[PDB]
Amino acid sequence: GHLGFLPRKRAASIRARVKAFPKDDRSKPVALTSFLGYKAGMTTIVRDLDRPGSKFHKREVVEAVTVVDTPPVVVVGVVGYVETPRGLRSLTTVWAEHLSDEVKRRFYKNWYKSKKKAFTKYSAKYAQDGAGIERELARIKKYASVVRVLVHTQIRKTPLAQKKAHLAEIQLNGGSISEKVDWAREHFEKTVAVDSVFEQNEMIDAIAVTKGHGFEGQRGYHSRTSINHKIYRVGKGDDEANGATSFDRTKKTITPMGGFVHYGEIKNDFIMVKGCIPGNRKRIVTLRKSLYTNTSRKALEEVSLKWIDTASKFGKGRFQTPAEKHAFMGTLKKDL
Amino acid sequence: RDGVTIEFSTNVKDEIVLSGNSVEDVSQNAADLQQICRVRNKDIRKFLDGIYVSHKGFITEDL
RNA sequence: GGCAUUGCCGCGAAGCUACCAUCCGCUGGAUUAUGGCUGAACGCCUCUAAGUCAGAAUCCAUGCUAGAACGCGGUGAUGCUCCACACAAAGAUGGAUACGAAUAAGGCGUCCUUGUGGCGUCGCUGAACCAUAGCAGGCUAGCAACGGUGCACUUGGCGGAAAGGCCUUGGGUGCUUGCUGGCGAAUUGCAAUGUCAGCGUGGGGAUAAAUCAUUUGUAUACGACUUAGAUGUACAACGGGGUAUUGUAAGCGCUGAGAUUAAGCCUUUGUUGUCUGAUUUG
Repeated sequence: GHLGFLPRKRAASIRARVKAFPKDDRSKPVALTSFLGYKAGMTTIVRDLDRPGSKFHKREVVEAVTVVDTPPVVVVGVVGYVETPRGLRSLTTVWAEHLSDEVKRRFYKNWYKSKKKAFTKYSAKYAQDGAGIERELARIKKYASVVRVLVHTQIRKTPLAQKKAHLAEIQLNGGSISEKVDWAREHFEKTVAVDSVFEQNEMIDAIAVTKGHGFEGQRGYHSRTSINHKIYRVGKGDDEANGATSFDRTKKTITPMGGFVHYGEIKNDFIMVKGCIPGNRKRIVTLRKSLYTNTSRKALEEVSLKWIDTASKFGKGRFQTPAEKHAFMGTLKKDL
Repeated sequence: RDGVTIEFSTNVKDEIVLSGNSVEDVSQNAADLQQICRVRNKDIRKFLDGIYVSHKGFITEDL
C-alpha cells in the first residue's frame, strides 16, 4: 500500500489531535477556527440538487450519509502562544474561575477516591478585588502573536455517559489581539453554540482514530484524515421534526423508533455529511474548516433535500413514524 | 510594474505604446508581453498575426 | 430437547465483511532544456560573463501520519511536620568590557538647510579600557570633597528568543588610597597551594494523589487503552416499556401469534441491592 502512512503501529491517542489551522485574517470578526463532534449513527438520504451540466442535474438522487452528534460546547480559558525560532510556546493557561464537574473530572483518573481539592488555590484565589488574570492576560495582550482558547464538552448532555469531558483548544481568526483575547475573556464561563460557527454547503473535516480490530502490523486504530465532506444539514438539537426537509413536511425524530443502534435520542444539534466519517461508532471526531479558500462552482452549490431516513435500521428498516407505522399495522394482537 | 506609462495609441489602429525611464523595465514588460503570446503545438507561421514590438526608441526627439 | 462433529429446507437480527455498496483523496515555491530582458567581453551583436523575467510528471515548501520512550513550554494539587544521624550554617583567584552595516569603505566630533552634504579627525591592534596600596589586607588621628563605593531597606520603568537581567529613585549603614597621621606583623626559622569553592539519609505523623484490584467497552493474545464505582438522572438487575429477530406456538377458528432480545439495541417516574479493600509516591 501507500508509504504515506509510516510507521505501522497504533494511534496512541483515543481522541485525535488537530494538526492544521486556517491561516488567519486581521480584518475578520473573531472566529472560531474549528470544532469537534461525536459521530453517532450511519444513515441514507434521498434528495435532489442543482448541478448544471452534470448528469444528475435537477434529478432525484439517493446516497448514504453519516450523522454526528454535536453538543453545544462550553469554554473556560485562553492561552496565547508566543512564537519563537524553535516553535510556538505557551505563556499561561487561564480559566473560568468556576469549572463544570466533568472538566474537574479530567484532572483525576480516580475520581471517587480523590479529595476534590483540585482548583481551590487557583479558582478560589481569583475570588478577590481582582488582578487575578489581569497581569497575565495583559501580558498575552502584549506578546503572543497567535491565540488559542480552551474548549470542553458537556457529556452529561449526551446519552453515552462517561461523566468525563474532553479538553481541546481552538484558535481565533479575528485580529488586533485585543478583541481576540477580550472576546473569549467575555466568553469565560460561557458556552458557544454552533450557530455562528458553520453553515450549510461548507466543506470541512472530521477525522479520528479508526476501529481497533485486533492483532494478527496492527491493523486499524489510526487517526486518518479525510477532507472535503459537504455538510448537507446543520442540525439543531431543539428542532422539532428533526428530519423536516424541503419536501417531506411530516414530523419525524431523527432518532428512529426504539432508538438508534446503541443510542438514546439526540439532545443537541448534529451535522449530517455525505460519505464516510472515519473510526468506529460512538466516536469523538475533529472538524477543521477548509484550511483555505476553496471557492468554485463545486463548493458554491446548494443542497435540496427530499427525504431523511428516520426508519429504525436495526434489522431491515421498514416504517418511519409510529403514527404512520400504527396506521399500516392497524390493531395488533392486544392493541385496539 | 511602476514606472511604465501605458497607452492604447490613437491615430494607429492595432498598436499600443509603452514607455518609461528604465530600458530594463520597459523592454522587460515588453518582452513579458511578447512571451505570453507563445503559439506552440501547432503550425508556426500559420498566423503571423501576433504580438510584436514595432518601435524601439526615445521619447525626445529632438534629444 | 439429544446425537446425527454447529441435524438439513427455510428466517434471521447482530458481529464481521464486498470495486459485489458508498465517500474521499493536497497548493505554492525553487528549478533544467526553451524563449528572452539588459549589456560587455567584442567600438557589430549576443539570454551571460555581473545582473537578470517566465517555466517541469522534479526538489522544497503547502497539506497528511507518527512525535525524540536521556527533545521542550503552559498551568492543576499537596510537598509539610517529629525523632535518630550525615554534607554544609573535564577544572575559578581582578573585570565575559554589549550599535549596526560595508570592507573598491566606516566611526567619532562638529558646521549649517539636513544632506547620499561641509569641515576636522580616527584606525595601520585588546599591548586597549576600566579596576588595582592597607594582617589575604589590622587597629586608630585628622585635612580637604558631598564624591566613589558596599549592604539592606526602596521608588520607578524596561526585558518573554532561554525573559530571571538591567537601569533607576529615595534614606540609613560601612568603606575609603584624593591628602597627612600614629600602633600591630617576626619564631611559619632560606621553597616545597599553604588557604580563603540550608544539605540527604529512615522511621513516624498529616496532604494530595497514583496504582493494583473491580466493573465497563469504543480496545485488546498477553499487554495496553477508554468509562463507572463518595449517596447519585452513581451503579447493577427485574419489570414497566420502545424498535426489531422470529413465522402462528401447550392446549379448547382461539393467534402476523409464539420463543429470544445486548451478553458488541434503546428510555428507564417503579421495584430489589451495592457504595470502599490493599500497595506505593510526592
